Amino acid sequence: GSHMRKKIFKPEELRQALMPTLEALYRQDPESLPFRQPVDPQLLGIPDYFDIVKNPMDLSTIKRKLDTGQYQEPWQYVDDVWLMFNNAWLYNRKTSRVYKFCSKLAEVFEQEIDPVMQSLG
Amino acid sequence: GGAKRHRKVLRDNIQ
Repeated sequence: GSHMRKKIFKPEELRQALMPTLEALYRQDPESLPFRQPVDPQLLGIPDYFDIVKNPMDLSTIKRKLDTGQYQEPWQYVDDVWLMFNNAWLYNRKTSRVYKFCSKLAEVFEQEIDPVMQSLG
Repeated sequence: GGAKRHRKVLRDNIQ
């Protein structure tokens, strides 16, 4: 509930590491925007949402729970941000546009979450 | 092509 098993700091500590990561993705705006905001299945027009990903998630909820402090363990934010590029991954059938957008997000992030997952977990 | 429409940034459009 509170402290998983590893270190687990203040939701702000994490953010210190986490957010910067998200922020690298935030630079990848054309790749992050599709998530910086909720993955509107209406704006998208994909009723198949929640019927594939099961865990929608989006840099909106992400950059939020992070910022707001709805965390305690960094791997949680990771499992979410990754769960995000994931929706773009197993949802867009891979051969799509987000495919490129999520690819990077997970890339930079996997490159951002290193200084994080290391100083966070 | 592409543009912002329909799905995410999808919007194939061919016909």
